[PDB]
Amino acid sequence: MRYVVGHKNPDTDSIASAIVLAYFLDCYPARLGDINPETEFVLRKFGVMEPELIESAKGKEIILVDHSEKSQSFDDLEEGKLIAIIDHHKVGLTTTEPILYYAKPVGSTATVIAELYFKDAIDLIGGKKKELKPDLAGLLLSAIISDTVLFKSPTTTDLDKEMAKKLAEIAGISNIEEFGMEILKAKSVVGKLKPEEIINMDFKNFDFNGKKVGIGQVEVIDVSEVESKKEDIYKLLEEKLKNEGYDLIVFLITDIMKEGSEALVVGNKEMFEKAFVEGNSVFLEGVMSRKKQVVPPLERAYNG
Amino acid sequence: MRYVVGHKNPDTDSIASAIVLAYFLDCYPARLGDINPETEFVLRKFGVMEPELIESAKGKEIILVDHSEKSQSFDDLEEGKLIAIIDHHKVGLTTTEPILYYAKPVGSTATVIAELYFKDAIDLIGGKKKELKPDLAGLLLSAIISDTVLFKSPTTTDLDKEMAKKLAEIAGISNIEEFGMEILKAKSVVGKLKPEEIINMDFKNFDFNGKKVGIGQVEVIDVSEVESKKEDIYKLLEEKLKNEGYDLIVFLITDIMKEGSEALVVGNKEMFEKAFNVKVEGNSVFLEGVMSRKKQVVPPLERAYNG
Ligand SMILES: [Mn+2]
Ligand SMILES: [Mn+2]
Ligand SMILES: [Mn+2]
Ligand SMILES: [Mn+2]
Repeated sequence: MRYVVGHKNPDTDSIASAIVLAYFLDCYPARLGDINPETEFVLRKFGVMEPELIESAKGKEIILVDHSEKSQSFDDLEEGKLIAIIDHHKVGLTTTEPILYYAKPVGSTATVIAELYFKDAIDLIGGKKKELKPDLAGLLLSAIISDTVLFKSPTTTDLDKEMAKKLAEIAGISNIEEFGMEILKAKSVVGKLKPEEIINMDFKNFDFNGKKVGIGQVEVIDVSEVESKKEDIYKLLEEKLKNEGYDLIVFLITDIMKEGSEALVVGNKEMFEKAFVEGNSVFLEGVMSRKKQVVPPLERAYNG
Repeated sequence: MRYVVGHKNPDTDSIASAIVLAYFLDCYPARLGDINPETEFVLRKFGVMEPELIESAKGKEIILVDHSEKSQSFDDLEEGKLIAIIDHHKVGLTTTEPILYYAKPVGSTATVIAELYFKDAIDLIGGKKKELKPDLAGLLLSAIISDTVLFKSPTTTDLDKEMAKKLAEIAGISNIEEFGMEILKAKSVVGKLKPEEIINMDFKNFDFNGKKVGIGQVEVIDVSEVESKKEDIYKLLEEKLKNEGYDLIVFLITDIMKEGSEALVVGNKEMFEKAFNVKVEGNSVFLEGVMSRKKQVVPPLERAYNG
């Protein structure tokens, strides 16, 4: 009756935070979509099973992790009962009743959970005060690394590193740098998938001043792979744009090594141009984080 | 600079939480409105000075306590630098960037702060591990009692009681029940005030799916005097409705002993009747067991509006 769920097109933070929190809250973990390769890698590595799929909150109690935007959560959230939101994004969700809300401007939701655990404050968000086994500690570690892109992303903070170090200990990972590289590789395999799989792997929806806007992403070590599919990708996006009523779609081809992204712009390029473009896209040096470096200047332009 | 501020038409929770958190965060305490009789009583009691009054957030770093609603905060909140929100109400504010946000559905903001304090985790929200002196412990205590209406309100949780007992110990308050009776008599004096004062003393404004709704409230031990002003109060609420463009206004005459509220309904009566599965006879209705605005009135009403 009570579930912990991350956002649609869940990433590692959403799956790991849901699983670990469900453990401390003594309820059910779940996912609002399929898990990507990087997550499949981690769950398999630490021996944790994939959470059950959930698509409707109707008649259920829900704890949301890693997001606060209706567009990224249940469509029928109102028909269920929101219990809590543990996140690290800007406040985007409004509620009708008091809920347990805990957000911090850090690198991942796992970082937030972990800090509460080591600080002996898990009970502050309903946690039962149980031990954090190495398998779960491995999930949280992977979430931090996944979310911060091995501490290279500008959303990375001191708390993120400090927590990674501690979790790495309980998890038994001696070389975070190397384990992290393994994670960055699993993240990269997305490039070998079909264009449709690539776009729907990590796409997020936003509502900037009434205009539906989507921002997808791909994070690879070597962009060569995705670039050969770029044309087909950009094509499927133009279709998605018109067929699903988007006013704009930004697709980030993030090069992990150059720490910058090629931003494919679909739809209202004017707004994009006003927010930050020769033809297909443009490269944005140093841009890696959607939430930190792309959503803000974009929302600022739609309601300004 | 950095300020910790409560909401417009401040109650004791808003004042105490602003002062105490400011003390822990080492910044300036402040208020968005005038202090009510109950708070004046509580402040004088623990020898604590009244927080400075401010009105504009422009150029200020803000930390909001006890509220998450634009229409209850600075008119220019946006022009300020929102640092954090420590509350116990529903989420009503969206932010432009990640922020420290900590809200628990307990009886008061004071409860949240105290729980962080005793767990030695005040640093989780920026605290500086300072010691809670008896005077400030007394304010938190007063805030809890005030917000829960002496643990009578359904927002009251075990945490609220647990925290109250520990705070009473520090503040040197041997009998919480007796002190609470005083606080309850303090809320009641509002009933003695003129209609206009009773209306503005604890009026909250909201945005429900684009609609401007107002929910005021008065809590008394003997409602008879407020009832003798009910008529005049209603007229004023009718004027407030059309002049300030409210889609709906509800004023709760809360009977502390019967633990219920007589709701005065102005404007969109239909939406109200829908919200509470009850048709209104006249311009008001008594809601049995209803004492909490945030837990019993806002939820069904905002759900009706956007639903
Ligand atoms: Mn995520
Ligand atoms: Mn995350
Ligand atoms: Mn208040
Ligand atoms: Mn309060």
